[PDB]
Amino acid sequence: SMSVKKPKRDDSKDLALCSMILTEMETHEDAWPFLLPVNLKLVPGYKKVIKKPMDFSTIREKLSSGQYPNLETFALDVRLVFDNCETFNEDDSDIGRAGHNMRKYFEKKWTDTFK
Repeated sequence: SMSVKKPKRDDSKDLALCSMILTEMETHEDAWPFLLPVNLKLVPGYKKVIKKPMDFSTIREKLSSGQYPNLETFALDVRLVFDNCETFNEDDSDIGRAGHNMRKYFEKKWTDTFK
């Protein structure tokens, strides 16, 4: 509260470390559904159904331009990529499986790096 602060957790490396994680996600073999924004002209249903599209390229641009205020807003966008994928894709499809795999991969790197 006012003039009463918990000890300062060092956040000075968060930007670099989120960039590293994102590089690892970008280079994973199962990243291909997620690298670029879904083409809303070419994929029926996507525009109306997925209220907040997100993709790795869009997160990389946001990261690079100071549009994440802290590491939690970065994690929220990453998880949005996978939550969107689950909303639109059956579990038993290549893309549906890709998304489960990538989410698992991310969440381990996240825990190992920060928790």
